[PDB]
Amino acid sequence: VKSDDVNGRTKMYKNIVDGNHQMEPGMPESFNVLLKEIRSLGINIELED
Amino acid sequence: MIKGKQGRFRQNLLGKRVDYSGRSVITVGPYLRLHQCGLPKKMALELFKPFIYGKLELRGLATTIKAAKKMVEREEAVVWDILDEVIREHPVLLNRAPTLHRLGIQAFEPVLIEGKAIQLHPLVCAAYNADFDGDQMAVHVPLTLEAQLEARALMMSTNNILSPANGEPIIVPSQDVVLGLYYMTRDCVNAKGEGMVLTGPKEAERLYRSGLASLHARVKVRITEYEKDANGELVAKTSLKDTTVGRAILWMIVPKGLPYSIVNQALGKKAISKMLNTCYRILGLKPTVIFADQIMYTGFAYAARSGASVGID
Amino acid sequence: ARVTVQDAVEKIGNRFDLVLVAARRARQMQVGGKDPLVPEENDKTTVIALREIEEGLINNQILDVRERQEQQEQEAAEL
Amino acid sequence: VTEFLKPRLVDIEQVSSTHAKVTLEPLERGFGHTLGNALRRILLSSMPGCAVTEVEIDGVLHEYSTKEGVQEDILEILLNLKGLAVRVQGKDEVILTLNKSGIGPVTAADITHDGDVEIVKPQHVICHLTDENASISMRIKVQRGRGYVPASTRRLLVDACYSPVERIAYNVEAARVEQRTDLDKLVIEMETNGTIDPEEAIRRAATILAEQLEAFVD
Amino acid sequence: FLKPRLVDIEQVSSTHAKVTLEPLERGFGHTLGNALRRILLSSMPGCAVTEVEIDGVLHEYSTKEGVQEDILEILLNLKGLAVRVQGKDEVILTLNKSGIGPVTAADITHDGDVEIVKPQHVICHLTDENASISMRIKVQRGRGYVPASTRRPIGRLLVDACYSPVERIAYNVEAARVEQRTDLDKLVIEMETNGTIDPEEAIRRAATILAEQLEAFVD
Amino acid sequence: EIKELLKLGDLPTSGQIRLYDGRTGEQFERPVTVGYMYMLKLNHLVDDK
Amino acid sequence: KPLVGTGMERAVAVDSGVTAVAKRGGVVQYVDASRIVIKVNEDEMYPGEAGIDIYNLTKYTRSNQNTCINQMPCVSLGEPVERGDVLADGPSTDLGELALGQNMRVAFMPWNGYNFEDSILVSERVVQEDRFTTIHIQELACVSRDTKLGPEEITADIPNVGEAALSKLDESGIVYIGAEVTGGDILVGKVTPKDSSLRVPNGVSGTVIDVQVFTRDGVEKDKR
RNA sequence: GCAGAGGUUCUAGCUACACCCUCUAUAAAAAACUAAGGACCACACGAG
Ligand SMILES: NCc1c[nH]c2nc(N)[nH]c(=O)c12
Ligand SMILES: [Mg+2]
Repeated sequence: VKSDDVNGRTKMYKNIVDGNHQMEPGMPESFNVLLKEIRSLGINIELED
Repeated sequence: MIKGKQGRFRQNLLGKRVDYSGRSVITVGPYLRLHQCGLPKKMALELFKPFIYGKLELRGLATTIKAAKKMVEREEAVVWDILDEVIREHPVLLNRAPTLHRLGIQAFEPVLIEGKAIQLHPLVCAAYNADFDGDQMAVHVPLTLEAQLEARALMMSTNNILSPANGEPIIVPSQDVVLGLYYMTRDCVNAKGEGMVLTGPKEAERLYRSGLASLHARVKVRITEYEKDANGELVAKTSLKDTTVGRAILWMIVPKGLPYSIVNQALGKKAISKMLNTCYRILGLKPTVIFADQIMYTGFAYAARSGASVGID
Repeated sequence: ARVTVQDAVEKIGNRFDLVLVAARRARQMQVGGKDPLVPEENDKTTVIALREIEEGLINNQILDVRERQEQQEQEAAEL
Repeated sequence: VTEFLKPRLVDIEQVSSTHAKVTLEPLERGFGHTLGNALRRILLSSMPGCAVTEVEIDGVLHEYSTKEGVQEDILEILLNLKGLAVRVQGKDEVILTLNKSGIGPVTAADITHDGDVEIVKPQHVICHLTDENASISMRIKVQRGRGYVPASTRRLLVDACYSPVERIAYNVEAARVEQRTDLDKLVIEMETNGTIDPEEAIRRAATILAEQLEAFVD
Repeated sequence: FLKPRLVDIEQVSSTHAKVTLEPLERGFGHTLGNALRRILLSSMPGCAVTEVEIDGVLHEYSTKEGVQEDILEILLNLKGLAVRVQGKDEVILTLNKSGIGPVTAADITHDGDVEIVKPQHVICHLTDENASISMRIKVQRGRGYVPASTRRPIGRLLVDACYSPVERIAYNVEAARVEQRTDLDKLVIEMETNGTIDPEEAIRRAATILAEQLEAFVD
Repeated sequence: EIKELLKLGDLPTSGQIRLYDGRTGEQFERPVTVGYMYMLKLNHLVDDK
Repeated sequence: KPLVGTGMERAVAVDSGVTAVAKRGGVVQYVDASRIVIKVNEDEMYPGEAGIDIYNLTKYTRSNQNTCINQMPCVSLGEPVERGDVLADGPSTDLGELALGQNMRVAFMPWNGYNFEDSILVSERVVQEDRFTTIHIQELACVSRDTKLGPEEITADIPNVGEAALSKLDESGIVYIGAEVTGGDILVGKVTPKDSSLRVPNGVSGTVIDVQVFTRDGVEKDKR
């Protein structure tokens, strides 16, 4: 939430001023950068479900 | 751009830089208890900005976020009163730069002060390995409710007394308090007030403050030595023990459970650490935090009266 | 205000369970409209939970029973 | 330019009838020490009190000696007497005689009245008696002095503790008044033998000081 | 008991004097001797310059032709000026000098009330034969040290004010020579003033402050 | 030579004098060292931190 | 000056460039806070075109570390001056003798823990005497680029601002030389072609000492 | 923006996660709602 989560920062900046101190993790943009920097290397790395 | 100390795996994924941070130089901060640390106002105002906005909205002072921002930048009288609310029970993490081991990053309860330096309880200036020759600590803030509760139930400076490497305590009195206690617990073979009989420590402190008796003097006093020999019960025994005025004054600071065979010797440094360890072992944690906080006050106060200076002779 | 939490962790032995069982109580005091059973005095909503746990008024079972009762009460209104 | 911040005390945390904690929030900057230390030095060693000064055991003349039937030596007996808190009236000197025989502690209640002498701690033990045939008897001398006159600077000689105060400790911490910067927040913890309450002790110790400065009050 | 009285005031020079308080009972002489010093060093009514406006210079860091001193040096010299005012809490002092030669505090035009106690205090030196300087000095009362920062036109300079007539207070306790008593101590206080406040009235004010403060915790 | 210079004025030869506490007003036992030391101010000021 | 110095203080100030050593011997004809005029002797001067020598002192100028570089006169009218002699004390230099700090009365003792392990307690007398208040000259620069859609303006007509901020601004859009600006104040007015005016960084509270304007050939110089 | 349109203000302000209001052809009566573009390399410095 603090460092890099585009849907986490803009959510908790509204949650705090609202009155409730909640959290939503999202997933860091740096990981979405590492995924691209490995996918563009000819190596297919994905996530299961 | 993947491997090495510059790659993602060690620069942008593990060590993400964080918001709600800060930095400043260190100061002695002696008065604050070991569960609280100083904080400049001009820093705590910027750290807790969203909380201030929310509290202003609750008060109705600001209709929108824009007005709240304007009044925060005004730094008027109302904003400080609001800041003294969101700071009440909100721990912050005082993090040293090269945190080698677990005790490097601890929690503290803020106490707003003027100036521009972060204060620090002296007894925790050993676990940090933090000097005062211009060192720089970084202040972080926990935001979520779980984080606030965690920085209270695990990270408060009163929660990690014993280091994880070994059972020995990590808040051992370090430089001035130990010298003051050592100068307190001694004996000169001839000082004014030698061989007298004293009613108790309540009277010894008065007989020393008046100047009628020197700090070191072999005398005879009576002491209520409390014993925990009965399981869960405190047995009170009182015997006319022979000791110095300085040692007798030191008796009132120690809790009741501990015996009298600890504050009677010369009281170097290892003796003080062992005294703290025994207090923790046989009295718990709550009556050891108070004892370790009171011992620093006594040590400083009686190392200031000593005038322990170094001269060529 | 509480500085030493050793009294609380005797009620909840893990002291990792203590934080998780106090966060729910603090949430039920911040978002939820419920009132603290301990007499509140100037304290924030995050140490009131620890104060309640110290008194033995709250543990991992009591709050679950209370939320089950809330569920039953909601079922009553469903008719 | 002569406007001075006069304090307004917030609470008086009275623990018991002999312990208290007086405090003053704004006070004045650098005035906390100037008031607390002055009060400590005036009341710790100068007060119109009264206590014992000298005892004479009818059987023992030499200080390093012991009697029979008592588990407390006269080294310990004389130590139990200087703590005995007694208040008298305008009379500046009176002799107290203690006469009791029987197994059991000789509490302060067994002291002969001898007139208008008042004792604040009847349960104050003096010397526990272990022999039924043993009989203890002595004479207690009291005076209306000041301070604490040790016997080393002066027939048994026992240190006289006239001043009713037993312990004094002041502190000073920052107490900002709202926007105004923090100054001094005096806090005083008094402990008294029991003749007079701590509040009366302070309100009599301040009278002496404020009455000393009577020729320099503009 | 006994009562201390202001028995003797003697001045060794124009700056500092030695007051005396003859009868005091043992221990007091060391209590008053510290109370009357801590009070004296921290709160006394003194007058010091606060705002200096020179005719031609805009800001502090600007040299002025014909003056040996930098304007900052002139301000720092003026901060140490020792003057006393009688009736009005605020006053404006006008300095007008011309020609080669040092300027001194005595060159300031004197009103009915404001009088300078050290007319040898040099402010600035005039070097050129056709140089001139005219400054307005604002002098006011005060208590303690008030920095300029914590307190409109560009041509008005600000100087920190230090209202403290007393510099160095020392005391000692000597045994009195009463013909029939003992343990009686007389007290002597030395007060290195700047020359504005009188000793006896200084002691009286520093004791009235105590008399007001003590009335808090007493009936 | 330092000792001779000290004796040239009045100050005690050993170089330590009896200070007095400011708050209490009492005396300091074990007289302490006093003198004049050259002290620079390093430019690592706190206003830039 | 250092109350106790090695003896190499009269050789670091002179040999460096901070001071202004006189290259000719004579007498001082006219001193001032910004210039010193020395009338040379007869022997030390050339037979023709000798005249007299003038030194110009550098007043407050920003250094590479944002500290003040100032020269103060060290002589007076009529005082003879010999060859190779200092007569202009530089920054951190007294009487042609290196002087970096200020000697202070120091006592070695623990004082209630306020000097715990390396801390240094400092009396109010230090601040009152202003023995350590240093100057810090700092430089700011506003640039008017030539972007697309039109160049930016330097004018003082700032939209969506109050009348308070423009009080410290002249007609041409430049702050008055001598104003006392603080954090967040507006220094020079630059409006981007649709509010980009330079502002003092937060915390800085100083006085403008001088403003120098550079103009490119071809564009018109404004009034200021 | 009920859908379309316009909007007080407190940069800009139907999306950035957005949000609300009044109105019926086009702007004008009103309060409550948010936080922006900054890479690499050399030199010097401080602390552990
Ligand atoms: N900007 C015009 C306007 C005024 N009020 C508004 N409120 C909302 N939610 N959005 C807007 O765009 C506006
Ligand atoms: Mg260090």
